[PDB]
Amino acid sequence: EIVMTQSPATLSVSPGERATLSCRASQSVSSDLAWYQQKPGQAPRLLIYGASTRATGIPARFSGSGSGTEFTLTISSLQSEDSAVYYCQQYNNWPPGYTFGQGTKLEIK
Amino acid sequence: DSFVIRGNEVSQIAPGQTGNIADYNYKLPDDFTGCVIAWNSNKLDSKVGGNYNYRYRLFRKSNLKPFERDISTEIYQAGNKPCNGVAGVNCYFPLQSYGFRPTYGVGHQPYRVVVLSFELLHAPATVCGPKKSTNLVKNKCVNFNFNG
Amino acid sequence: EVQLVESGGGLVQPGGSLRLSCAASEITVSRNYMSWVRQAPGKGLEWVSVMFAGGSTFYADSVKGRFTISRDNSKNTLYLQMNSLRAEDTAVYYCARDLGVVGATDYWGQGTLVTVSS
Repeated sequence: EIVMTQSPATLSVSPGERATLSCRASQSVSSDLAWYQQKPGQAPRLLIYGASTRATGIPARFSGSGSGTEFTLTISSLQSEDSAVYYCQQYNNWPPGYTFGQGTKLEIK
Repeated sequence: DSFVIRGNEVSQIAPGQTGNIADYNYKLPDDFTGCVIAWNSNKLDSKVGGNYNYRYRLFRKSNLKPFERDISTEIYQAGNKPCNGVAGVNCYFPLQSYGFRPTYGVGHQPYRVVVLSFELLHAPATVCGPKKSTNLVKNKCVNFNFNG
Repeated sequence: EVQLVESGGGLVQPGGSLRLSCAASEITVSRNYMSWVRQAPGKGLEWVSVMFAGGSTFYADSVKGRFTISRDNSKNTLYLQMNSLRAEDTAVYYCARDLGVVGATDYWGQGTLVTVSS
């Protein structure tokens, strides 16, 4: 039972700049992770998993990072529709199993 | 044929090149004779609010035939119904915005592109440009070419 | 957006094992023809394996008998279990959703390198 803690809870940054979101684990999660963005109104959407691979199609403006017990997701230039909630899901023991976070609310102005 | 694409996808406009923009949006033939030209419109089409008026094609049912206009308003889906009666699953929409705004780097600056395709079948060619108006030499034994 | 994203790349000593996984979004996998392809650094490409929408899979000859594809349909993701990675298997592996005669392979992944100690 690895407990993950995200931070901050909420974040309001001016348009056009970068955004940095941290999610912190309590044990070794090496590079086994994922990030889901559940825009309000439909199912979540995975953006960047493991250590730093930028998802296909996905504008380079997104960036995932971290390894070991600490990870971070970073967005280069937030567009107006990027406002949503994000969760980092780890699976270092996959054979059915997954463990979610408390979520983080990201907005604009 | 003028259009607007994302800067990092200009390399896909080429004879038989394979990708997304050249497979589902706009596809030039393999033996296409003619030329394309592209300008880094990092000023001409951009707004701090997002110059995403244009929605490129990211959902297509089948590969493109050369010069196949595929303007459509549909819902790409997986199962029986589209999202009008379903939600989450099988509610996909091919028109994705660009989000052109000035903070974007070069690779994502809206390039305006113009492609010229010269057809030569049965050609009573009506468009050339060789009118050479040389300064008419006088009083000397000279070779002249007056309208042929 | 419709995409195929990869994970599992890293380093392991020869004869060791690894498992590559492929997750999707805005597109289903359970009912989609999935196909894993690979590329050795600097070389061409080669079809490695394929899993259907009913489960009947296939593998390339170079890796036949050693790799096993699977997918957590419940959460729209793909998996490929590998074992006994030998000197050949050092390559970048790509995930693809192939339709075939009705639209050839389109959405591909940035790739992920899987090399061995030596």
